[PDB]
Amino acid sequence: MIVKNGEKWMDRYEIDSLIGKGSFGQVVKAYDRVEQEWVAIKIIKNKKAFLNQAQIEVRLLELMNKHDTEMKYYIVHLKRHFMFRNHLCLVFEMLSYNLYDLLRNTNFRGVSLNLTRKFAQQMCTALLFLATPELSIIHCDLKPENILLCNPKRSAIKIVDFGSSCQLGQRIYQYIQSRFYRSPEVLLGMPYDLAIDMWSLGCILVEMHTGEPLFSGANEVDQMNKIVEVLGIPPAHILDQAPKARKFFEKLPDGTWNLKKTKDYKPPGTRKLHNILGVETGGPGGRRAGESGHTVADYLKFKDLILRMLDYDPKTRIQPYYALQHSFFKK
Ligand SMILES: Cc1nc(OCc2ccsc2)c2c(-c3ccnc(N)c3)c[nH]c2n1
Ligand SMILES: [Cl-]
Repeated sequence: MIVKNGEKWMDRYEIDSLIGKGSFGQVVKAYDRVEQEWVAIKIIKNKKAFLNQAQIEVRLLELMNKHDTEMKYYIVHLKRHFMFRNHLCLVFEMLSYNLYDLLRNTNFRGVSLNLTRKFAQQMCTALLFLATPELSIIHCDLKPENILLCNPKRSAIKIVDFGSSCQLGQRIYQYIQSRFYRSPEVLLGMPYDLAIDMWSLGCILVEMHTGEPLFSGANEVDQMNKIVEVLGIPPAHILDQAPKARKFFEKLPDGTWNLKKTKDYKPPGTRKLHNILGVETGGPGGRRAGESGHTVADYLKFKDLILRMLDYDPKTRIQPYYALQHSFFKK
């Protein structure tokens, strides 16, 4: 769809410029003459598939809107929606650039442990809000690109894009999440719950501090191999229940599991998170050596929280309320 700059919609919105494009369609900056403010309009393609996920996005955002609590404000605000020229249009507040752009701006050397902590605390609070029983929303696509600064000067963030989201027990797709941030339970073809967002969050926080993705698989096999390098072979009780366990692993005479090997990865559980983070070696690539708020003690707390977020078992993986009580967040 051609949207010219200066185009006026419905005597209300003046289109200014393109913010960006997705598989869903496009996001434009526009002036709202009624509220007298700038907004972001997400313009959904005139195709059944994209209309259908945007309709789910509108339903889930309107559901959140009716829960007035202290914890709903880490989610982008949907102001309203309308149908225009057979495109579903979602009107949001304007936010700023995304956390991937923040990383690119550091030349992928990563932000400080102190700024990582502020992001972690806001995202844990968002996930606690989505876990509200009457919401039980799984985001399903958390990644740096889907987390926006509220203001280019400041460290407030909001989660965007509920285009892949579902409520608990309303699963549609088996293949979900962006590969780098995809949970073991999704890789293993298992029924998934809100814990897949916490897995993504653990991956995101390590990446925000080191500048690089924790697990950058080129495909699902490579993804599971990179996770295993750091965390070891997933537990037997999980692999025993996993429809796609034999995509990656093999059950052994005595019902233990091992990697299926391909042509020539560090051996299982030997690419240690403590070395990735540089806990005892001045942080990622030693670049934090002697900066304040980057002591071994601060690093150990961060590492402890991440390993609770990257529990293989979605039953025992840390949950948002308990993540917020972790020592990493204690003054
Ligand atoms: C500046 C800005 N950008 C945004 O999205 C950037 C983007 C994303 C994909 S393509 C370009 C947004 C959004 C936004 C974008 C996409 N989905 C939702 N639910 C909200 C709201 N407010 C914004 N302000
Ligand atoms: Cl997805």
